Amino acid sequence: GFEGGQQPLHRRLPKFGFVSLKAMDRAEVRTSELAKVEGDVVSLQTLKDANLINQHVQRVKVMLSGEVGRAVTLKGIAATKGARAAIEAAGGKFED
Amino acid sequence: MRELIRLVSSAGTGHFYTTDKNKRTKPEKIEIKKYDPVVRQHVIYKEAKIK
Amino acid sequence: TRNGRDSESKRLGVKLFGGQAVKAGNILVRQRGTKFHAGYGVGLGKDHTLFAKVDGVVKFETKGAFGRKYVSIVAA
Amino acid sequence: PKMKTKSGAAKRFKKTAGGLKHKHAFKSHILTKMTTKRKRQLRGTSMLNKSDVARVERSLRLR
RNA sequence: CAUGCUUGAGGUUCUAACUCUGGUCCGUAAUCCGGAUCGAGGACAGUGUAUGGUGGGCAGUUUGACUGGGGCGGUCUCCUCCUAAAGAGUAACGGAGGAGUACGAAGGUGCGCUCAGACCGGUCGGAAAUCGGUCGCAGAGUAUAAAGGCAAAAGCGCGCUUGACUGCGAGACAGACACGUCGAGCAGGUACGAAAGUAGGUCUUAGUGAUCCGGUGGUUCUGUAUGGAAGGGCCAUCGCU
RNA sequence: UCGCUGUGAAGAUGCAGUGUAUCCGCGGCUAGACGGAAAGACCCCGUGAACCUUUACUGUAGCUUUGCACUGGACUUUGA
RNA sequence: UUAAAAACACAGCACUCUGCAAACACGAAAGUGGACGUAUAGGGUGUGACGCCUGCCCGGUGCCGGAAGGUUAAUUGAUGG
RNA sequence: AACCCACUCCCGUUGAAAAGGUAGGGGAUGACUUGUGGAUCGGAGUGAAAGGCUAAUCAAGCUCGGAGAUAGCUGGUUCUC
RNA sequence: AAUGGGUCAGCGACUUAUAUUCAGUGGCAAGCUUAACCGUAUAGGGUAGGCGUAGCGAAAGCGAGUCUUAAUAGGGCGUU
Ligand SMILES: [Mg+2]
Ligand SMILES: [Mg+2]
Ligand SMILES: [Mg+2]
Ligand SMILES: [Mg+2]
Ligand SMILES: [Mg+2]
Ligand SMILES: [Mg+2]
Ligand SMILES: [Mg+2]
Ligand SMILES: [Mg+2]
Ligand SMILES: [Mg+2]
Ligand SMILES: [Mg+2]
Ligand SMILES: [Mg+2]
Ligand SMILES: [Mg+2]
Ligand SMILES: [Mg+2]
Ligand SMILES: [Mg+2]
Ligand SMILES: [Mg+2]
Ligand SMILES: [Mg+2]
Ligand SMILES: [Mg+2]
Ligand SMILES: [Mg+2]
Ligand SMILES: [Mg+2]
Ligand SMILES: [Mg+2]
Ligand SMILES: [Mg+2]
Ligand SMILES: [Mg+2]
Ligand SMILES: [Mg+2]
Ligand SMILES: [Mg+2]
Ligand SMILES: [Mg+2]
Ligand SMILES: [Mg+2]
Ligand SMILES: [Mg+2]
Ligand SMILES: [Mg+2]
Ligand SMILES: [Mg+2]
Ligand SMILES: [Mg+2]
Ligand SMILES: [Mg+2]
Ligand SMILES: [Mg+2]
Ligand SMILES: [Mg+2]
Ligand SMILES: [Mg+2]
Ligand SMILES: [Mg+2]
Ligand SMILES: [Mg+2]
Ligand SMILES: [Mg+2]
Ligand SMILES: [Mg+2]
Ligand SMILES: [Mg+2]
Ligand SMILES: [Mg+2]
Ligand SMILES: [Mg+2]
Ligand SMILES: [Mg+2]
Ligand SMILES: [Mg+2]
Ligand SMILES: [Mg+2]
Ligand SMILES: [Mg+2]
Ligand SMILES: [Mg+2]
Ligand SMILES: [Mg+2]
Ligand SMILES: [Mg+2]
Ligand SMILES: [Mg+2]
Ligand SMILES: [Mg+2]
Ligand SMILES: [Mg+2]
Ligand SMILES: [Mg+2]
Ligand SMILES: [Mg+2]
Ligand SMILES: [Mg+2]
Ligand SMILES: [Mg+2]
Ligand SMILES: [Mg+2]
Ligand SMILES: [Mg+2]
Ligand SMILES: [Mg+2]
Ligand SMILES: [Mg+2]
Ligand SMILES: [Mg+2]
Ligand SMILES: [Mg+2]
Ligand SMILES: [Mg+2]
Ligand SMILES: [Mg+2]
Ligand SMILES: [Mg+2]
Ligand SMILES: [Mg+2]
Ligand SMILES: [Mg+2]
Ligand SMILES: [Mg+2]
Ligand SMILES: [Mg+2]
Ligand SMILES: [Mg+2]
Ligand SMILES: [Mg+2]
Ligand SMILES: [Mg+2]
Ligand SMILES: [Mg+2]
Ligand SMILES: [Mg+2]
Ligand SMILES: [Mg+2]
Ligand SMILES: [Mg+2]
Ligand SMILES: [Mg+2]
Ligand SMILES: [Mg+2]
Ligand SMILES: [Mg+2]
Ligand SMILES: [Mg+2]
Ligand SMILES: [Mg+2]
Ligand SMILES: [Mg+2]
Ligand SMILES: [Mg+2]
Ligand SMILES: [Mg+2]
Ligand SMILES: [Mg+2]
Ligand SMILES: [Mg+2]
Ligand SMILES: [Mg+2]
Ligand SMILES: [Mg+2]
Ligand SMILES: [Mg+2]
Ligand SMILES: [Mg+2]
Ligand SMILES: [Mg+2]
Ligand SMILES: [Mg+2]
Ligand SMILES: [Mg+2]
Ligand SMILES: [Mg+2]
Ligand SMILES: [Mg+2]
Ligand SMILES: [Mg+2]
Ligand SMILES: [Mg+2]
Ligand SMILES: [Mg+2]
Ligand SMILES: [Mg+2]
Ligand SMILES: [Mg+2]
Ligand SMILES: [Mg+2]
Ligand SMILES: [Mg+2]
Ligand SMILES: [Mg+2]
Ligand SMILES: [Mg+2]
Ligand SMILES: [Mg+2]
Ligand SMILES: [Mg+2]
Ligand SMILES: [Mg+2]
Ligand SMILES: [Mg+2]
Ligand SMILES: [Mg+2]
Repeated sequence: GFEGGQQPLHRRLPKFGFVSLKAMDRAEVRTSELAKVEGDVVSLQTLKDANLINQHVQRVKVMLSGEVGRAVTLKGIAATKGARAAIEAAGGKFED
Repeated sequence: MRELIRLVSSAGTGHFYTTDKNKRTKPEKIEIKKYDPVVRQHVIYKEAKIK
Repeated sequence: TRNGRDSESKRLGVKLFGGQAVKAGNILVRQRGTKFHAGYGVGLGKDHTLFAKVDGVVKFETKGAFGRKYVSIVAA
Repeated sequence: PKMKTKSGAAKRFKKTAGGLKHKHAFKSHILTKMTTKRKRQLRGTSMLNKSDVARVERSLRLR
């Protein structure tokens, strides 16, 4: 970072923003990884039975990336509008 | 020397403009119509204190 | 000595010469005052900058009374 | 041992999939004598210059 | 006003805390030290802790660079001209000058109009006031240096007025970076004008200072068990010869 | 391991041209080998060091002021 | 261990501090010196036998005395938000 | 005279000697010289005061540790195409 | 006529640890890889963790989009 004596970049520009502590317990799951849980139920615990999310995650959201293999049931997991369509398109329900 | 002033909107918003003036020469306040971004109308702004 | 002062250079002059192809928004001349005047398809900035408002070719013609120098955009 | 990131460099530059973000200078005070156009175009976030990336990445311990 | 129970300071006194580098007894065979007892002082002195003053007695340090060697003197940022070799740029303790502002109209628009000077004629003025005529055309003017401009005057006067607007922004010029400069067009709301239209300050180029930190006004953000709040973020703005 | 006049990192035994001159000691003298000795002490530089000064800065020992504690009784003046 | 002097000391002179558990100095302190002394004494400072003398200035900076008034610390906590 | 000192010249300077010698010089009953034993020391002591002396070392001794302090400065950096 | 070397022989200066980035060369591959630790001990187990499969925003959040904005307008970043 030294520049010969001139004011360096890491002291010439302003600091900005704050770090979210609410997003540390968060994870996103692709629709391609839904057909990797044990059987026919995608829950917060079942995702940790596979190795899809860490052990300290409470909130999970499913986004559209890829395509859903089989029909699965999501339990207490949020989904985007596009992801919810493909999940229900492939014979999967979305309860609780 | 010219001193800074604020121009506060007559509407209920907290929007304000900023300029300066010569207090010694013209001692009255300024009443000038300006566009208020919050209400999206031209309203009257009144001089206030910069500090 | 009591003289050692000067100011930074301003990089003025012609930026596009006759026959060159231009786009709208291109700066044509940097000026103090108007050595050149705005012809057809050319605008004037508040510091007398000539800029293009259409696509075409620079012309650089002298015309009219007063013997003025004009910059205009013509078809390519 | 582990490489230590510069604390003040990580408060001014943010990593994205497009590069490194930062805010603009000359926007803290003395704002009355400034044009609105000049203050409007110093408002958002820009990416790091091509010649500046190597120095900043070394400070952040990204290389 | 009287008394009552409290309560800040002042003075005097008493003895019982404390002090004695005062006497005589014992430990003891001892000018130390204890205990006893007389004498003196006395809630003072003195010590702990908190706080103001003084304090080179002592301590850790600072005290710029350029520079026809250093020192002394001068300079250090910005604008204009020459050097600068007819694109841009270009050095010297080279030659010459300015800036660290001004203006709520000195800004916008519609309408209208041309100067300086010379001569002749004309009450006190008389070369130079105001008036009439002819010539003159820019030798005037332009807030502020100099250069480049100025008839659709960019110069001058009058009526209305706030575009010295908010969000942007195709595309460029400059450029190590950080900064800088110009701008058609779109969307909101305006102002002048019958209207086409013009207006995102001023004829242009100087009139300036990063980040950190702190203050003020807003806010679909956050807010350490939970609901709040404090604090933080974002937007606007203030504080550096 | 010669002289001179030029040249040349600018004062040459060693380069150019030229002149002199068999090979090797001993006793003497100090003109040169920018002779030996001591990483110049003068001068400048280093975001070097020590020590000294003071109305440089920031502190501090000592000295001193007051609140609280050790620390009590009575009388009187007096404000609340 | 390149300077023996006009440098230091000196007898004499003056100012100032100190009442004794003295001022002062060495000691985190106990204590010790001063002193088994007591203002004709003790410490510090300057000048430097002797003779004749030592003039003017108290504005600055020190030191000494004053206490009316102004400013002023910890502490306390009326009032407001 | 002894004894203590160190004013001048010369010699010596790889010395007889890391401060001497020959020839002259000063004090020599005193603020004298000297033996033995003891006390005070490193921001400390002692100093008739030269910044002198504290084991041939002094504008802050020596020794061992922090310690391979730091050195934008000198020097050096090893086989072949 | 600037520095260093009297000569010989021996010795004498780009290393190691841990975190990383790029290149070459390999193993697996929408997955890859384990650390401490057990261990029949260079095997095998251990997938806690790390990186990748999605980005934008200061964030809440929304997501092949998202931020700015009154604005499915423009623009920044991202997506085959
Ligand atoms: Mg600087
Ligand atoms: Mg896992
Ligand atoms: Mg120039
Ligand atoms: Mg314009
Ligand atoms: Mg950090
Ligand atoms: Mg930092
Ligand atoms: Mg920093
Ligand atoms: Mg920081
Ligand atoms: Mg600013
Ligand atoms: Mg701000
Ligand atoms: Mg005593
Ligand atoms: Mg007391
Ligand atoms: Mg007391
Ligand atoms: Mg005390
Ligand atoms: Mg001192
Ligand atoms: Mg000192
Ligand atoms: Mg000092
Ligand atoms: Mg230091
Ligand atoms: Mg220093
Ligand atoms: Mg300094
Ligand atoms: Mg200098
Ligand atoms: Mg000079
Ligand atoms: Mg020179
Ligand atoms: Mg010279
Ligand atoms: Mg020169
Ligand atoms: Mg010279
Ligand atoms: Mg040129
Ligand atoms: Mg040229
Ligand atoms: Mg130039
Ligand atoms: Mg040059
Ligand atoms: Mg004008
Ligand atoms: Mg002119
Ligand atoms: Mg007008
Ligand atoms: Mg306006
Ligand atoms: Mg426009
Ligand atoms: Mg409009
Ligand atoms: Mg109209
Ligand atoms: Mg700071
Ligand atoms: Mg809470
Ligand atoms: Mg808040
Ligand atoms: Mg702001
Ligand atoms: Mg010769
Ligand atoms: Mg010669
Ligand atoms: Mg010769
Ligand atoms: Mg040769
Ligand atoms: Mg020769
Ligand atoms: Mg040759
Ligand atoms: Mg011989
Ligand atoms: Mg001889
Ligand atoms: Mg000789
Ligand atoms: Mg010589
Ligand atoms: Mg020599
Ligand atoms: Mg050396
Ligand atoms: Mg040297
Ligand atoms: Mg310096
Ligand atoms: Mg330097
Ligand atoms: Mg000193
Ligand atoms: Mg001081
Ligand atoms: Mg003190
Ligand atoms: Mg006390
Ligand atoms: Mg001597
Ligand atoms: Mg003598
Ligand atoms: Mg002598
Ligand atoms: Mg002496
Ligand atoms: Mg004494
Ligand atoms: Mg006396
Ligand atoms: Mg004395
Ligand atoms: Mg004297
Ligand atoms: Mg004397
Ligand atoms: Mg004397
Ligand atoms: Mg005398
Ligand atoms: Mg006085
Ligand atoms: Mg007086
Ligand atoms: Mg007094
Ligand atoms: Mg002697
Ligand atoms: Mg003799
Ligand atoms: Mg003798
Ligand atoms: Mg004697
Ligand atoms: Mg005697
Ligand atoms: Mg005697
Ligand atoms: Mg004697
Ligand atoms: Mg004796
Ligand atoms: Mg002894
Ligand atoms: Mg001892
Ligand atoms: Mg020492
Ligand atoms: Mg000492
Ligand atoms: Mg002395
Ligand atoms: Mg001494
Ligand atoms: Mg001296
Ligand atoms: Mg020794
Ligand atoms: Mg010695
Ligand atoms: Mg020292
Ligand atoms: Mg260390
Ligand atoms: Mg070393
Ligand atoms: Mg060095
Ligand atoms: Mg250097
Ligand atoms: Mg060298
Ligand atoms: Mg060396
Ligand atoms: Mg030679
Ligand atoms: Mg030499
Ligand atoms: Mg040589
Ligand atoms: Mg050299
Ligand atoms: Mg040599
Ligand atoms: Mg070896
Ligand atoms: Mg690779
Ligand atoms: Mg591979
Ligand atoms: Mg977009
Ligand atoms: Mg894109």
